[PDB]
Amino acid sequence: MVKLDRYIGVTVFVAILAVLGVILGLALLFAFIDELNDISASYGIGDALRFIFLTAPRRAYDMLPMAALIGCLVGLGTLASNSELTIMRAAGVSLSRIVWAVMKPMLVLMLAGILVGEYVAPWTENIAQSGRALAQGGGDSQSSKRGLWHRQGREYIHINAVQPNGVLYGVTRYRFDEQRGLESASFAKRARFETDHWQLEEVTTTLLHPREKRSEVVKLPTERWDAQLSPQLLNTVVMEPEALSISGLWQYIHYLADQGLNNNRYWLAFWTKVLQPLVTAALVLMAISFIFGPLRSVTLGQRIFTGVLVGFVFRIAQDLLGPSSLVFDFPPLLAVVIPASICALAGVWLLRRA
Amino acid sequence: TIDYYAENAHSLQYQEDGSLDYEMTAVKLEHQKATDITFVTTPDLLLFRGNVQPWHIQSARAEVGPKGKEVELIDDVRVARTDAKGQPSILTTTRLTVFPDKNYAQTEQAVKIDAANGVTTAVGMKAYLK
Amino acid sequence: ATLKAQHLAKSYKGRQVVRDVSMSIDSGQIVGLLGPNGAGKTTCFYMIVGLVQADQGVVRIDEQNVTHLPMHGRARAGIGYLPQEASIFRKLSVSDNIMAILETRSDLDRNGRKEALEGLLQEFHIHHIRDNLGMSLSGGERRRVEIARALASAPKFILLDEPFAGVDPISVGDIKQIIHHLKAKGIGILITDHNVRETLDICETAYIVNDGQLIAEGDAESILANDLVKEVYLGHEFR
Amino acid sequence: ATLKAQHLAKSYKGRQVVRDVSMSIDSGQIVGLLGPNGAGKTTCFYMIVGLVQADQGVVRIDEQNVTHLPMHGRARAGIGYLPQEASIFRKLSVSDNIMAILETRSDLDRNGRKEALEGLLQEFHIHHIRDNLGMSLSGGERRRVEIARALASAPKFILLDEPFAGVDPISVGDIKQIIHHLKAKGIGILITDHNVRETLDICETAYIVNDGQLIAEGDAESILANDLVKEVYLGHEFR
Amino acid sequence: MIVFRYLSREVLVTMSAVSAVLLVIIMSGRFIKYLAQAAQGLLDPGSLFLIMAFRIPGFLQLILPLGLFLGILLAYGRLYLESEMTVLSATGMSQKRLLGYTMAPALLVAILVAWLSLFLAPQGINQFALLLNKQDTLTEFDTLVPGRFQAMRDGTRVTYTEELSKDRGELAGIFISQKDLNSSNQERGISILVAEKGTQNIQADGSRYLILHNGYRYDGNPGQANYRAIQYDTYGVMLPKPEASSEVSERDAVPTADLFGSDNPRYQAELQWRLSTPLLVFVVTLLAVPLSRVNPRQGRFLKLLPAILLYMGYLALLIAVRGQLDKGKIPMAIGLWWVHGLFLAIGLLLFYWEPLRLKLAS
Repeated sequence: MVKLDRYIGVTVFVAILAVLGVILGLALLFAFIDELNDISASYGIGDALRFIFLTAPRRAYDMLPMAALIGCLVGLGTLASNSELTIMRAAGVSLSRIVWAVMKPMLVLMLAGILVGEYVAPWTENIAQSGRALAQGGGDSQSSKRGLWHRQGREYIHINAVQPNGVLYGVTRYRFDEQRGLESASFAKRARFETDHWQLEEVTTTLLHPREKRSEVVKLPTERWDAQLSPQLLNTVVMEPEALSISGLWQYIHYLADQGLNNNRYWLAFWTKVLQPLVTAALVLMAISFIFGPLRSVTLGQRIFTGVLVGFVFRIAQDLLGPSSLVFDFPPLLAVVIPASICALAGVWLLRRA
Repeated sequence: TIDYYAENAHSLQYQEDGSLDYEMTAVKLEHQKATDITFVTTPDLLLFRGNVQPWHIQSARAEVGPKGKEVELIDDVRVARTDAKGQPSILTTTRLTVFPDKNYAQTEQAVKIDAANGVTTAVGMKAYLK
Repeated sequence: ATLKAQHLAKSYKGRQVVRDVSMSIDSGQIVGLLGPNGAGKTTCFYMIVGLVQADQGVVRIDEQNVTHLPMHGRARAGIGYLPQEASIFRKLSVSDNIMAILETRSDLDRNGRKEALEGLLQEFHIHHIRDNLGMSLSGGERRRVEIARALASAPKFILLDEPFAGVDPISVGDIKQIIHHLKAKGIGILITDHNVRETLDICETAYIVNDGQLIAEGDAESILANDLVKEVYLGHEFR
Repeated sequence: ATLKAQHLAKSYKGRQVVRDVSMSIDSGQIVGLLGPNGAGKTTCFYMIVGLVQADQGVVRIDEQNVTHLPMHGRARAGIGYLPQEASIFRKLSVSDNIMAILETRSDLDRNGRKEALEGLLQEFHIHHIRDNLGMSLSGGERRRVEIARALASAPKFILLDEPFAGVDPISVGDIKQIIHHLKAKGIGILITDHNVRETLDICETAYIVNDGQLIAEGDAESILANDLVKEVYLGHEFR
Repeated sequence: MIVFRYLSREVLVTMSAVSAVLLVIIMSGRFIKYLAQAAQGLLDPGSLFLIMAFRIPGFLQLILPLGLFLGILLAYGRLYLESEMTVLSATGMSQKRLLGYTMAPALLVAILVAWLSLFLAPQGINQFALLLNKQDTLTEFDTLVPGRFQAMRDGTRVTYTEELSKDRGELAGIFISQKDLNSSNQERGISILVAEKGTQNIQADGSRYLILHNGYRYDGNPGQANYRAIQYDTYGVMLPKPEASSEVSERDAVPTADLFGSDNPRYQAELQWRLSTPLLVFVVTLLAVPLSRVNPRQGRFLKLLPAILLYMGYLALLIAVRGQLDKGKIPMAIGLWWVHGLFLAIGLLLFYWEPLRLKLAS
């Protein structure tokens, strides 16, 4: 069997590509409209367009399963409602063969999707986030949301922006005393990680000697300070848990497990990143089962409507199960497995119902 | 509602130049958020650089307006000024409202400014600091 | 080879549709299924095809019980089907339309597949339209292509639903010619249609059903002359 | 009053469907519009109804140019219509099914409305099913209720659409009798469908269109005897 | 008259079903957005039920016009598909008659949404805030990881402690940082609080009371030398209501009684926004009927997503215009009615397309 497999695969692949394109267009439009509220005469509209365009691949990978579901629905529906699946079945071809014929381009698709995600997506996400943080955080002591707080010893450190060149932007540190009386307050625009130690550029510290003596301010272009934080950790911590590579997630999970800090969120992120082929296959099987059952000879608009409704239901369910695992100590892998398991069970039941 | 309530309240406010404009000392400090008017009872207020003359303030009842709009001192407030008379000579003030912007110590009530050692009493009181 | 549907019956959501209907179709015989739209003619036809499962009764093709077998199992057994609506492959050419079905057969080899392609293409006079795509193809040529596609599977029996419905009287002659040619090879054909006259003309024996049980059977002349069928479904005015 | 259609034409995407087709239907006679499916028979019927706006030509009922007028304007002018599919009000009683249309008639009081409802209820022998819901009716009662509603609209001509499409031979007589009653009332009727025999039997005059032009017209016997329609539409073997 | 009741009943039933489904979906989405925060560091699971039960009326307000829209679309598409609408139009009723019939369910929905906008929703949100503050308790003091930095109100407030007692209060050294916006930091600088132990008290007389064992307050620009340092043993904290600020603005719970009389441009914009929903319902009803004409080729559900996106665009444009209005950039005389006029013009052109084309056909 050659020609029928090629026909079915080409039809489903083209339909899914069109659905993915439309979904990406809508998602980009909605993200841009929501994000346009942050213009501040220092972060221009062109910068917002760049950020949206550079972050597009991440949401493409994010919305790939629903796009595959909807595209497989409509495409197979076109062939069925047109009365050709009946002919293919009455020729001797079994339902399993049709399912495998649909699965083969789907195999290609999830292979490609896992590849593009795990390799490209963190890179573009890092570029976009670094650009946005650079655009926003070039302000004052602390004037940006995309910043980080950290404490070492009795010195309190804040960063306005972190860049992929190890160049922290807008760092401020307050040094205190055992009695916790303020002694110095500093702020430097830029900070560079030399191999031996961190280095500053054009610090603007001030000195407040504890007694009533003269309060002075001292400026040094290249003050030096030492800490334990590293840029390799810096780029990982600022990024969202949904944006790192699979290998990066694994390494950071091991790093957190080494020192005992809880890492359930990154466990859930790893589980939803790795198990993407399983959820995609379950959803596509459910779509195939719908096409062969109630959605036999209905209009294409009805197919699209029920597809988007089911996709919204599935996304809402799996988003509810995410934080619920953290709240109720519920093992994270279950939160990914259950919606897919329910979907696959319903699909196989309706397929067995013929 | 009392937003902030402190015991043994000591304030050290270094001015932009580096010399403390004023340094609040008090047994207690109180603040309200619903109205940012603040009550400070039983303080010992010291303003060495707030005025050219060293200033010692001993208030039985005191009150400070929102954002430092106004300073209300009640119940025979003793304020010290240093003219050629070097002694602080805490000066009794029954009730007054001091504008921190120009140190305009407007008086809401008749004030009997009497030196601790000598007699400098004045009947009535009219406030023109500007 | 004979197809025997014995004691077929089925009860739908609230009311039974078919009760104890029996049909025997032989290889080389045309049999028509006729009856009121309310009666279970379409339901029984779909049981014989296998689209709807039957609650009771056995269907066997040459001593092989195919009741449990699904539609693909029945198709591999030898039963064929054509739907009333257009069923051509739109984006695929006619030659590809026949070749896709030819690839399904396990017995035939590459040389055999090509030879069978050429034989069916020349046989039904669809040689001139091999390159043309299915969508642009006309209605009559579409019916010829569908018939050739069904025949490419080498079915022991082929079942037609509403073949004469919605067809101009000049083309029903071509339809009967194609039916006769399918007869010539030995394949038995079962026809269900709304148009009484053309079927009672074409098929040798007709089965008339009502209330889920057959009421009359025999040749067309005996079908016309029977009083029960005239009272209920034919009418006194007909013929 | 006569519904007169002159020099109608239509052009689709890049192809003209109908060229210079003229018709005349007069009150008190039945006229059949027949033709090949590919030809502009359905196009002429629809552009007479008003579903599709004619590109050229004038359609006129008693010296009123009703081409530009919408469907509601045509209905107010005197043209009725009955769709092919079921058009009975599902969740409405039969008596209410007729009253909903009777109420829109301006020239009637409440007493006259009740009297007209009773007369229409009694006329078509649908008196006893007045309380049953619209969905519950079978085929024949549904058709009778539809025609009674169309009469309740008080039209001057009713344009039937495929009355004998998928209808049992016994139930055809009821439709024929109802059309005879409508004609006897004084309402001209135009009929178009694929089943040639019955429309040729009932209609007084038949209009045949092919390639978007009126190839032949006349009484049924003349349509049967004409050479061109037999060659291209009817077939030599026909009749 | 009978057809009026028939159509009204179908529209009302379909609108009820669509409204129920949409309300379920929106409530679920808000539940995700709320449960994320409640999971990470803040809020308590016990108060979510009250929050949703008090926030529902606004969602019902924003949903009901859209629910009527689709209802109209689905019901009239179903009528067209089964040929009821054709046999109706084949009797003498026109699309103007359709609009006249449909206005009554539209009027009922307009009455309901007007009630929700004017009285129920502001009262609901006022009760939301007050009852939240009264009974609902917070967990920023109850549950913390000591080494973990806690940020409040996004970047404005950051709280950190060395160690927190599980029994709450009697903590270790605390680091409290607040950077108020609206040039308040420009006036003085950044205020930071440091204490030795601190004590948290929950009660009815005071919402949340924090008493330090020994503490300090330093306030001044990090680079500039002007500082204010306050030294003490005890200190206070009072009326902490983080969520209610993020949930709704102060203008949202303002009753409509004093809203129109006031001269604040924000309140004037809010008044126009609250009165926008009934005219929005009417415009949606006007532009819905012509769009319901569907042939069986394209089915019934084909043109539901375009309607959804059109309504979302309408709402977004309304929100943007209201924002520019309360900012004062847009003149108040023109106000908010111009977008409604534009959408009404679009709907009118859509409704009169066929008669205008026929007139152009001479």
